[PDB]
Amino acid sequence: SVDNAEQIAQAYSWLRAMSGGKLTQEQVTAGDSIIAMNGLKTFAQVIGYKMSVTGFRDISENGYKLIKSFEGFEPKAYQDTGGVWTIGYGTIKYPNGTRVKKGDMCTMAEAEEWLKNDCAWVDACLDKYLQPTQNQFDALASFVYNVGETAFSKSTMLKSLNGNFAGAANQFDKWVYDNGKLIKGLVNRRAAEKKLFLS
Amino acid sequence: SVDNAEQIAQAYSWLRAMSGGKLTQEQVTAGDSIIAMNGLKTFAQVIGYKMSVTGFRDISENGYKLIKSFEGFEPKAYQDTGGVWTIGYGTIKYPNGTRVKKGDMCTMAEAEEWLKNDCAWVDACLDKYLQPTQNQFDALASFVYNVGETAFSKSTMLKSLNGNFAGAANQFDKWVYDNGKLIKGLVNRRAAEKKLFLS
Repeated sequence: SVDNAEQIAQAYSWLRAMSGGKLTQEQVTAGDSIIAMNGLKTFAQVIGYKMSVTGFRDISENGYKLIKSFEGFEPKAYQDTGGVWTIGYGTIKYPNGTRVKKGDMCTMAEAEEWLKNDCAWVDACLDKYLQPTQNQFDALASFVYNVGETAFSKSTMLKSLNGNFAGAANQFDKWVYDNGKLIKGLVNRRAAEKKLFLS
Repeated sequence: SVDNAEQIAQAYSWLRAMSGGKLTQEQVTAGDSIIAMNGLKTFAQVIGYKMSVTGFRDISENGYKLIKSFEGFEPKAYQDTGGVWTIGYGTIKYPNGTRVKKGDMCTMAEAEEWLKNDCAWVDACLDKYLQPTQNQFDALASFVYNVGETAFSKSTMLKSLNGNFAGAANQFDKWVYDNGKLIKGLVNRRAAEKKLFLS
């Protein structure tokens, strides 16, 4: 409703998961055009992003640790696989809505700030599809932020959540395929989310 | 590149799968605004829809039969769960880009025409992620049209495709959950795609 530049980075990282893990410069250029032209709400609405209050738990420092681990610190802006300029821990939009560009530089304490804004939709999403999971949804937050809202809502992994927590823990492992192929980073990532799923 | 009104219905049914099985009037109103404002290409680009030539096989009449079976014939326009006016076999945009509206009426031969346009992205999608599967991808086409491009590209079901065709056939069954819940229509649907997966 009330537009805020904070939410641009959020819609985009939500879109990034719905687009299978990456954005193309085509998407970003299209969506920035929409945002300039129609307003942030039209952008969020057409993709299905319902901007979010959830007094359930927040991503703890350790949750951010593994999230950080998989994104990979980049202290200078670099052109990603899709062609979008990117910096820090996967950040393409600063909290003030401006774009990462060629030349930008950061520190880890800067980059983790932008990452918290990047991720700030994950707990709201986790809330609507889930029992309070104390504070070991830090593995789930890393999971939904990687895999996306629609993916989580259709998952057999969600079935065993709401209460076989042991099959959920084994479900992390199955999500390692991309494009029919097995991805070492994913099982590596899946492993660390499965393992962190066990306090 | 060259815009065509045919492709509006296609981007939307592709978006419908990426949005977890339904569109809200919010999405449609947003996307029609974008299309009027920025052009069809900006709409397709921001959602990740790469409009498609694939001389591999086409959805046979029987493939359309089960697709028809699950959509459900509606000879008069009706407001869907999401609030979008809908007619025939799940059609919300006619091939000329105009919207289904309150008052519209059809026949089965009309509705199956619009359905073929609705689905005309499925075979291109099937081509890029897949071996020629003779003409028993009529179960896969019904699968991808329901479940969406990103879903198919991350599926363990795709892993066994490219060649354990027997685990694929059993994979259909697992996709029955939505929102953590089991859906009778889905296993019903999954069943008929699993079974049709065996000539």
